[PDB]
Amino acid sequence: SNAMIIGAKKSKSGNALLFSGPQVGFVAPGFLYEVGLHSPGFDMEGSGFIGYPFIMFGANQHLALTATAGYGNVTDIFEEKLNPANSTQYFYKGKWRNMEKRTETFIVRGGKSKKIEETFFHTVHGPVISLDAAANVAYSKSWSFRGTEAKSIQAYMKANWAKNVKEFQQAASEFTMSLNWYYADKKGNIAYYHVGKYPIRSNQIDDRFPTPGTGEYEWKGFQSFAKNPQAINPKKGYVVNWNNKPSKYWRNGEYSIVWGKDNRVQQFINGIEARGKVDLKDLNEINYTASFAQLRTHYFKPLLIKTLEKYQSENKEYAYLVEQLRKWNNLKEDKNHDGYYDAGVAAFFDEWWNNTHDKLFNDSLGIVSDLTREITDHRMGATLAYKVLSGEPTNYQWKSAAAAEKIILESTDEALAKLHKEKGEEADKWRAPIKTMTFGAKSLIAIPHGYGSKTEIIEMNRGSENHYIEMTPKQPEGFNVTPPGQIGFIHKDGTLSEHYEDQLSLYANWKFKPFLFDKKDVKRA
Amino acid sequence: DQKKVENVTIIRDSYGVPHLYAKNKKDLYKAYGYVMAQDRLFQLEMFRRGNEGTVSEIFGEEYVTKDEQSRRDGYSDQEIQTMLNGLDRETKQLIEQFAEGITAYVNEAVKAPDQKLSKEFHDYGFLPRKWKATDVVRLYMVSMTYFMDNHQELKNAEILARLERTYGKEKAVKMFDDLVWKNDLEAPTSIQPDDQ
Ligand SMILES: [Ca+2]
Ligand SMILES: [Ca+2]
Repeated sequence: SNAMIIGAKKSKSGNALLFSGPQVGFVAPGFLYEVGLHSPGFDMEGSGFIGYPFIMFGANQHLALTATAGYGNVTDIFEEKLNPANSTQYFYKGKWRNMEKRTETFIVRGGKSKKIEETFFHTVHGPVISLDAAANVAYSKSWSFRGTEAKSIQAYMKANWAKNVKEFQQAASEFTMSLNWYYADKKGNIAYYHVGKYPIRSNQIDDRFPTPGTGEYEWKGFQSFAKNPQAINPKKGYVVNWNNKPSKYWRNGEYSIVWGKDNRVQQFINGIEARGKVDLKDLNEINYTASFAQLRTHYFKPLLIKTLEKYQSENKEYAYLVEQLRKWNNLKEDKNHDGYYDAGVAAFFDEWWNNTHDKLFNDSLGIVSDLTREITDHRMGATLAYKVLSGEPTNYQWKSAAAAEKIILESTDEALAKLHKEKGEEADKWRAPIKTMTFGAKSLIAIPHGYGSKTEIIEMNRGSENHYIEMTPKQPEGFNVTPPGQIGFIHKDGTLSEHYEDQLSLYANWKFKPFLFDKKDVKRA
Repeated sequence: DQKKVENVTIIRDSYGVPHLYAKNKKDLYKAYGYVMAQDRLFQLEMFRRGNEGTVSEIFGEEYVTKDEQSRRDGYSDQEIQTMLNGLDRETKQLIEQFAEGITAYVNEAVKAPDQKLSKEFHDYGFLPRKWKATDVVRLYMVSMTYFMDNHQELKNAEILARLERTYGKEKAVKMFDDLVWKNDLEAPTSIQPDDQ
């Protein structure tokens, strides 16, 4: 998910701006539900996740809000020491303790119905999620928000009812799960909060690994909200986020793999810093760039170019590749909708990267790549690969500088050889067919909730909805899109609601509908 | 079009988005649940089944292990009710009103099923059940917890152990520190420390 908030000094109009882009996948019916809510002293328009009695992306009379997943450290796994005589007992604070036991029945549709029974266990730390019987260990899972999910619902409802920074910040302080919250108001203020209840951990443990559950390494309460990363009206004049790190010294234990030097939020940083004052049209251009960028270009294309230039006197193919790489705008886009990405050299670069990643790590991590490929080739960045290829300090010496340069060159020669064999020598012949997607029947909760849609759209690294909001003195104004459509109803006879997928064309074509707030405008929409 | 459900005016715009005009929050949040159910009842039903671990009743053995994980890590109705009982009384009442609105549509749909129950209910041969406020909390938990819940600590222990047994501890520790770092001080941040 991505987000931007723009303060009054960085906005062309002098009004604070907000941009939302939650990434929750693409399904039909959609993951989001758009609504307008109006009662005395409470007027709000926007969307929330399906089933939520509150708006998460949108604006009330006074403020606009959005959110991105925090990736803060709110889950810890405890390694329970089991009694070798009784595997339902674990050692905790000096004595054997009994696990809580629960029998659950599952009715399974054949075919007729079957009845399955399973037993589930709880320790003082939480549910037992895994067993290492060979080590006489059970793993239990502690959530910092266990039992406070309803308090988080209440905090979001209070954010909807809030009228100013103080009230919004009070709601933020009550939210117990790990999110980033973003705020913009009609007075020009912006604010950022990394919300959640973060535990005070033992200083004797490495928080990248499970904690021993014997009682000496328990959480010691939660830190005050004032210690959560947060800022009102930051000096830079704006905040951008694409699930990246909140602040320099904020840690998230086992999931640090998402907060490295190479991070996809660079696309938003680059776009804001390339501009002076901005408007909503500028924010949309930045979303477009982020949505189509080949994210490895930011750090890896300069490295590739520099390497090829050292040898273009030897290899006559390298000067051509350098020219094509330099002119390429780093996007995989299809502006003419002809079904092929517009830059042929992007196909080369994709294959170069795949070859390079494999050569970098196959001979050391190949044997663990079932766990490490998702780290070293992560969708948010490839920090370790960049450090190895650029010669920057690492704890392990993965490759000498000479070996790293040979990898870059060999990956180039292999990618070019394959393209020359199968397509030809001119980059225009290398253009790859676009990847497409549909709004399907199964969301991230991994169960079917409908029948989906067969309409194919180009893949975009983009929010599942977008709001663009300007907090003008009169009211929030702007535009948005909430694909595939508002209404998920399919009649028994097969007739789809007229509003089942009538926003897919808007989404696919970078068009939007007006953000409605004034009742006089609502009646004429 | 403009319509009146009880004491709440519902204006649906050209994209079908409902705009609710109520005289108080109790009426508003009932209408909120009602229009959501009008538009999305089968989706709400299945999301709730996801959290309860009862999808396999509809879609079969392929979802049994998912149902088992959901019940393993989830809460009983009584536990969720205890959560609701700890909220501000007005907030709890509005969540109850939201569930009453969903239920109002369920009751309307089951009485006129051929016109108001969506095709998926007919094809899969079952009826939607009525809702309580605990079910609204289940809708929240089924999606929001996904973004909070992970077992990477266990993956990391396995990475380190598998590296150790092949490369030895000293080299495995250095490799792991490059894979899963303690703090990359060069990672781009949304705010600077002076802004706190
Ligand atoms: Ca943890
Ligand atoms: Ca094209």
